[PDB]
Amino acid sequence: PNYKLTYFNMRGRAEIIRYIFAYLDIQYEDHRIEPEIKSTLPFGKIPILEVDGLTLHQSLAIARYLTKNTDLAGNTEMEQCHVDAIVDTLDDFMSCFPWAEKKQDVKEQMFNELLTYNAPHLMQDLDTYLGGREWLIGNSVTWADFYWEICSTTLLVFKPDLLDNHPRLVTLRKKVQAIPAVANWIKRRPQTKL
Amino acid sequence: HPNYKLTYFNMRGRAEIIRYIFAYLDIQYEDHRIADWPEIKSTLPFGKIPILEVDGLTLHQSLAIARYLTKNTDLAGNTEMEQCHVDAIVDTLDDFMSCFPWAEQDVKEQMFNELLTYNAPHLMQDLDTYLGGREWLIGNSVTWADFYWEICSTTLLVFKPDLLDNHPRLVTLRKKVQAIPAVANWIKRRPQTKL
Ligand SMILES: O=C(NCCN1CCOCC1)c1ccc(-c2nccc3ccccc23)cc1
Ligand SMILES: O=C(NCCN1CCOCC1)c1ccc(-c2nccc3ccccc23)cc1
Ligand SMILES: N[C@@H](CCC(=O)N[C@@H](CS(=O)O)C(=O)NCC(=O)O)C(=O)O
Ligand SMILES: N[C@@H](CCC(=O)N[C@@H](CS(=O)O)C(=O)NCC(=O)O)C(=O)O
Ligand SMILES: [Mg+2]
Repeated sequence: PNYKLTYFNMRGRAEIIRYIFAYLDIQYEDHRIEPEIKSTLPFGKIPILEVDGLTLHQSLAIARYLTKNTDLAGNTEMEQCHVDAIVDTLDDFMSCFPWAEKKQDVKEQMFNELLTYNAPHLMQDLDTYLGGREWLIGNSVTWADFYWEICSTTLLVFKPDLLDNHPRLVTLRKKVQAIPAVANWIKRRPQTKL
Repeated sequence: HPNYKLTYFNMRGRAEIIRYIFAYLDIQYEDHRIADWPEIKSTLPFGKIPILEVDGLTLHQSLAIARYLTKNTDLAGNTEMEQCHVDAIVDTLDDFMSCFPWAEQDVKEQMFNELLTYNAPHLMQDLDTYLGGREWLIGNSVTWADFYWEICSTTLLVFKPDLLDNHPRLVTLRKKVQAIPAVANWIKRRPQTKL
């Protein structure tokens, strides 16, 4: 099928979809914008993915759709549940940040609270969850591992010492970044802050 | 057929979608409604509820759990594409409901008022538009997105009674969900809580 991804010029919520296309070697149009386009969207939000003239929305709904019946999905139905659960736990936390807050003091207080109080607890929980295992779910890479690497990359921009106590979580990031298709995308993609 | 123990507070909240699914599929489960929380919280991999214990193995994330329980059932969506549509509608609803500062007074009251007055009507319009005159939100039969629509809108109605005054078709969909026999049976029997 013809795939057209529409999002801002940034990694953000589209990047999980971009990793998935890269890994599965699926050609797509990576359409990066830039008030007018917002009025055309089903729920006024991006990313959207057009699939042969059908408009899909919700980054994780799309990500899950693209990984159905592929090696990035969980190998069992319970593994798929763990994959979904880890992704929503990550998405929940990232969604707490006031990305679009215009008041700079309010934004700084909230980012700081989340990074200094909430984030370390989540890192601890993820590290204990991973234990000594190779990937987050099962015996091979899933799109949960991709999403960990994507979210932690952005968190590290704001809190460089985030993973100083979690070398196993750093090792996982590096393993995702070492996957040939992912490594190639990381080196060729537009360099944006977020 | 596994042993299911659902752990949550004594309320509909985020556990209710799971309770609807168990009801519709006629699955026996322990509805564990919890002073007890500090101890229980300390045993959970991610410290949040709901969790679902499946033969003693702890699953978390209400929608991950709901999706798991609906796999290979008539609630999932009839194709891979419909399954995407179902997931997208559920996340759009969850996104909005998760904006509310449930655990935050004054600032809490202000944010509720803003969300309900300024944002909710926009979302209702978009949902009505998406429904597009059809009987159900995705495809030709009920999915767990319809269940979630009914659950989320029930709670929004507690705070904003006029939520659907401009959307008769959304009221009709709620009533259709509420009339599904297993759902109707659960609605009449469940503990009565505000939220
Ligand atoms: O900066 C973000 N959004 C504002 C977009 N803008 C475009 C340019 O002009 C106006 C501002 C933003 C959004 C999303 C995320 C993000 N990244 C990775 C993962 C995420 C997961 C959930 C929620 C947000 C996530 C990070 C930053
Ligand atoms: O009030 C809520 N949660 C705090 C419950 N408490 C624990 C300690 O005892 C008293 C207070 C709450 C949480 C969740 C929802 C909720 N309902 C339906 C759907 C929802 C979807 C997303 C997020 C929240 C949702 C509504 C209310
Ligand atoms: N859970 C959904 C949220 C999308 C979203 O809110 N996107 C932002 C843009 S950016 O913060 O990713 C959005 O659409 N904001 C409103 C706007 O910019 O008009 C998803 O993952 O697709
Ligand atoms: N996206 C997740 C959110 C779970 C959550 O934050 N749960 C709250 C309770 S609330 O639903 O009444 C929670 O467990 N908070 C931590 C606490 O209360 O200590 C889900 O849907 O399962
Ligand atoms: Mg979510």
